[PDB]
Amino acid sequence: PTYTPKAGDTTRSWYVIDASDVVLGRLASAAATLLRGKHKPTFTPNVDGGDFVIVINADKIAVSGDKLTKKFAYRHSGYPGGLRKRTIGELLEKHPTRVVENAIIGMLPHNKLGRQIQKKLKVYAGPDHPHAAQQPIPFEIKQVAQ
Amino acid sequence: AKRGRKKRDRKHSKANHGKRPNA
Amino acid sequence: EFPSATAKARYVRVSATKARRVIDLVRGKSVEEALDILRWAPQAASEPVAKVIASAAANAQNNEGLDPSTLVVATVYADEGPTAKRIRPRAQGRAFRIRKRTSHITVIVESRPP
Amino acid sequence: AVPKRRMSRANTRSRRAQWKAEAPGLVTVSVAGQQRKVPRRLLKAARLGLVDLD
Amino acid sequence: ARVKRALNAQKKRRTVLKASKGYRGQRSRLYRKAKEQQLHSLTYAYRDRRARKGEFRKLWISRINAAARANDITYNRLIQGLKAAGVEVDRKNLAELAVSDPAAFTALVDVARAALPEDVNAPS
Amino acid sequence: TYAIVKTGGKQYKVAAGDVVKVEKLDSEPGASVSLPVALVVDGANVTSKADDLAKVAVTAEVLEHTKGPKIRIHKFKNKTGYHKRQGHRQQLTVLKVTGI
RNA sequence: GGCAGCCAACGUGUUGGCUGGGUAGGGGAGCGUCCUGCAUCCGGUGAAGCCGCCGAGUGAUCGAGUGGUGGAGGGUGUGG
RNA sequence: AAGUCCAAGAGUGCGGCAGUGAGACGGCGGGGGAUAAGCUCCGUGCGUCGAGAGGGAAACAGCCCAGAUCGCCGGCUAAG
RNA sequence: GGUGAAAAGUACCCCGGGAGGGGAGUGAAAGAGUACCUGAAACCGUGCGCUUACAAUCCGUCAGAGCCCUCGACGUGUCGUGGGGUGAUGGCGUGCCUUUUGAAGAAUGAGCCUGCGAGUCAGGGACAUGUCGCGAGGUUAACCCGGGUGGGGUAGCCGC
Ligand SMILES: [Mg+2]
Ligand SMILES: [Mg+2]
Ligand SMILES: [Mg+2]
Ligand SMILES: [Mg+2]
Ligand SMILES: [Mg+2]
Ligand SMILES: [Mg+2]
Ligand SMILES: [Mg+2]
Ligand SMILES: [Mg+2]
Ligand SMILES: [Mg+2]
Ligand SMILES: [Mg+2]
Ligand SMILES: [Mg+2]
Ligand SMILES: [Mg+2]
Ligand SMILES: [Mg+2]
Ligand SMILES: [Mg+2]
Ligand SMILES: [Mg+2]
Ligand SMILES: [Mg+2]
Ligand SMILES: [Mg+2]
Ligand SMILES: [Mg+2]
Ligand SMILES: [Mg+2]
Ligand SMILES: [Mg+2]
Ligand SMILES: [Mg+2]
Ligand SMILES: [Mg+2]
Ligand SMILES: [Mg+2]
Ligand SMILES: [Mg+2]
Ligand SMILES: [Mg+2]
Ligand SMILES: [Mg+2]
Ligand SMILES: [Mg+2]
Ligand SMILES: [Mg+2]
Ligand SMILES: [Mg+2]
Ligand SMILES: [Mg+2]
Ligand SMILES: [Mg+2]
Ligand SMILES: [Mg+2]
Ligand SMILES: [Mg+2]
Ligand SMILES: [Mg+2]
Ligand SMILES: [Mg+2]
Ligand SMILES: [Mg+2]
Ligand SMILES: [Mg+2]
Ligand SMILES: [Mg+2]
Ligand SMILES: [Mg+2]
Ligand SMILES: [Mg+2]
Ligand SMILES: [Mg+2]
Ligand SMILES: [Mg+2]
Ligand SMILES: [Mg+2]
Ligand SMILES: [Mg+2]
Ligand SMILES: [Mg+2]
Ligand SMILES: [Mg+2]
Ligand SMILES: [Mg+2]
Ligand SMILES: [Mg+2]
Ligand SMILES: [Mg+2]
Ligand SMILES: [Mg+2]
Ligand SMILES: [Mg+2]
Ligand SMILES: [Mg+2]
Ligand SMILES: [Mg+2]
Repeated sequence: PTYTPKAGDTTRSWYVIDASDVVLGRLASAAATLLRGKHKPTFTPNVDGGDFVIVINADKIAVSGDKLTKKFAYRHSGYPGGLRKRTIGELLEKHPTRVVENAIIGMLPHNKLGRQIQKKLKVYAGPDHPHAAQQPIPFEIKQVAQ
Repeated sequence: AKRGRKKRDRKHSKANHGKRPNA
Repeated sequence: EFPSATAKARYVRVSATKARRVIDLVRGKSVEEALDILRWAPQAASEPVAKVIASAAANAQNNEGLDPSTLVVATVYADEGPTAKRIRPRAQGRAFRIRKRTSHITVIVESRPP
Repeated sequence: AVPKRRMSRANTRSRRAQWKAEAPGLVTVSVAGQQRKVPRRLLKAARLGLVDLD
Repeated sequence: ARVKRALNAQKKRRTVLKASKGYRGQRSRLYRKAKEQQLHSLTYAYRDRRARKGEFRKLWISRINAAARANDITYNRLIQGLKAAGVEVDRKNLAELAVSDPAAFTALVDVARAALPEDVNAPS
Repeated sequence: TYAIVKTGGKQYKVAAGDVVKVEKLDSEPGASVSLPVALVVDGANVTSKADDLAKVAVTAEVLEHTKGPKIRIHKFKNKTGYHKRQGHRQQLTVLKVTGI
């Protein structure tokens, strides 16, 4: 019948994605794609069998239009009147990384498996990362023509 | 009248074709 | 398996859940350790259970004829028994029910190797 | 107030679990040349013969 | 002629209770709550028996799309070309090809691309 | 090599010796049926053209006739009093494929 | 691929064609319980009841298939 | 005059047994109201819900698609 | 209400203040011990197997990794037309009944189990429809004779 992975069937690859002058939504959508494992013919929605993704230069992300001043990130502290908002602007120089990862978390499934999947994401604001030991192969944001 | 307007207007979706119960 | 001796105490005037609360102290222990623990434990339900344990030990003394010091309280539990129902009169003509509960304490001890 | 629903077995057994006893910590004493076990609280009183070791 | 209705009454009770094993709570202990659960269980079994054929087609399509895009072709163009070529393998076995041996999948993608219009956006 | 047989409105991947539970076929057990093919893979080359796929058939032998799993249906709609019980067992044949 | 309702054809059991969501409600055909006429069969070499295992039927349900427990009565056919 | 016509499971008459006689929203034509109401009252070989499962509308009786005999780890589509 | 065929109702020994038990005996059986035939469910434990402490669960259903048990084969651990148990995880998923235009409804009812609890009967009643007997006829009521369910009984009644 239909193939389902056994215990030692999942193999993990390390991708590094450069984020310099890339659209935030495009980068995050692709990273979510190859973080969930949608690019593998052995995909199965039950199993967490994606790949590791490093995002490099999360500072240099591109946000189009006029969202660096009028787009907000809202958090609520649970206390009455405990809502705070930070623009994309402030969030890009206070601590930038979460901006990129915020987008990716919004495109992974919001279940327990999504929590397991998140752990494979490594966002770095700098141009360099500490994971050179896993030989991360560079990944290009490609579109397949039709 | 926000609730009424905003319920009454979601009939104009593409999948509802300008109609919906209770208008 | 190990050689075993049994002792049962039925219709003891102690709630089963109040007997278990001191039975859980001594399960799977040497007989002498269990008897000490029961003798210094400050809950009244120790009086029945202790006796039951001792009774079982005596059976291995006198019917299996096996060594006192190798005994371990392998299995011990407390089953419910018959309940008597009484009435406590309350305010404004109400009458509430009271349960006088009982228990059956069962012990099997084994003569395990040292 | 009055319980709205009958409470479930998992939730009943969850706090019936807290109603337990702890075994006293015993130490050894020597009375009449033979060894007995007594709480460390009653150690002295056993050592000068004021607790009845049955 | 008085009957004691207990021989007949217990039969369906045993049936439903034996069917309700594994149910968490009192849905595996009490005949009434177990019967209420059995109603939902058999309706859900009907519903999911019908939708299993769609869930598995979804899974096969997802696997085929991933393998096709590895072969640098879109899923929709791939199956359009396979329809044009007359190769008439279903998505189930097309997914077994995608997983088990990718060389035959590559060859089949080659056939699908060879049997496809020189302009897929042409007005024809 | 391995083929993909068509039978019972369904397609099954098959290699010599594989046993497959297909829909009911009119053949007493022991008899050999011949089934059409939707694809053949021999080593690294596949047969996908329609005419020469029609040139090859898969020959299998019927081992037995089987009943599928017992399916129990209890249609029910709440507050209307409507119940409807029934059951279904599907009839099947077990095929031991011999040649392709 | 399996079932069923209405109808048709040869013909006298098949095949074929159409049809088979459903409350109030109407009609048809059945499952299980007990008591009994008549007929048969089983049972201290272990009946019923209960607890299981392994199965079965389109449904109510079945198990003159099997074990454990049990200790004196039961099954089936055809009518009431 | 034809069509459907191994069906609409259609008309009409007689009889046995009924349930129903609180309807809802949406489209079109209108009265009452302020050309208000998820208001109220009528018309409609109009629809759906009632008595309707499945797909779409985020969720969402009455809107759009489509009427569930059962099974399948086949294919083509509808609204979207 | 129910020990057993019969009290043969547990001598004696041991733990315990007794209650209760453990040996030994009685008995076909003590899974029959004067709390006694069978001994279901609710409810309550103990032992083992799998699982569960970053997780928003009408508590199921469909897919499903891992572990555990079992049946075959080849062989000596890995498949198989397999079968069970438990289930990380993923999709879908608003209890039952009453009564309502419409209730998962925050409308009613229901703590749980076991036993019980609702279209029955009388009548030469009425109407209709099956079935049977006799048929331009059909049939008796009270009653009388029969240890019976059988036989007589023309008064009437319905058709004409
Ligand atoms: Mg206004
Ligand atoms: Mg309106
Ligand atoms: Mg004490
Ligand atoms: Mg008073
Ligand atoms: Mg009271
Ligand atoms: Mg379970
Ligand atoms: Mg409803
Ligand atoms: Mg209703
Ligand atoms: Mg037919
Ligand atoms: Mg019907
Ligand atoms: Mg239909
Ligand atoms: Mg019977
Ligand atoms: Mg009879
Ligand atoms: Mg006889
Ligand atoms: Mg005998
Ligand atoms: Mg009887
Ligand atoms: Mg026996
Ligand atoms: Mg028996
Ligand atoms: Mg009868
Ligand atoms: Mg016509
Ligand atoms: Mg028709
Ligand atoms: Mg009609
Ligand atoms: Mg009226
Ligand atoms: Mg009216
Ligand atoms: Mg109206
Ligand atoms: Mg209205
Ligand atoms: Mg109008
Ligand atoms: Mg008006
Ligand atoms: Mg209105
Ligand atoms: Mg209208
Ligand atoms: Mg109604
Ligand atoms: Mg619907
Ligand atoms: Mg309708
Ligand atoms: Mg329309
Ligand atoms: Mg298509
Ligand atoms: Mg379209
Ligand atoms: Mg004897
Ligand atoms: Mg016996
Ligand atoms: Mg009793
Ligand atoms: Mg008894
Ligand atoms: Mg965890
Ligand atoms: Mg949520
Ligand atoms: Mg689930
Ligand atoms: Mg859900
Ligand atoms: Mg009311
Ligand atoms: Mg109501
Ligand atoms: Mg109302
Ligand atoms: Mg309620
Ligand atoms: Mg509530
Ligand atoms: Mg009311
Ligand atoms: Mg209440
Ligand atoms: Mg009663
Ligand atoms: Mg009458």
